[PDB]
Amino acid sequence: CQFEDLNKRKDTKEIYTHFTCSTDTKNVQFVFDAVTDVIIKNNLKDCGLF
Amino acid sequence: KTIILEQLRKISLPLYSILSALTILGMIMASAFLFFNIKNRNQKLIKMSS
Repeated sequence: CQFEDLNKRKDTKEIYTHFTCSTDTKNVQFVFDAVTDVIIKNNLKDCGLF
Repeated sequence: KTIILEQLRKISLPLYSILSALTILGMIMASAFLFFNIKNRNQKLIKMSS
């Protein structure tokens, strides 16, 4: 919450949070899917569909 | 030489009136759909569908 409350554009910029550790596989899959979804969100914004 | 008429095999007037009532009801329902779509053109759900 303390990091999220640093965002002055909460209604515009989405902040993703992931909790990582040295012994996991979701740490690398998260960012793979997360940026893929960001790209889809961006291109949907560009067309104005969203 | 009994007089020979020429009558048109006419479309019934009550049937025409009933079907015109039904089609104008359908048309005003379509117009209400157009309105409730164009007024809420900003909710994302309505924005994903062009």
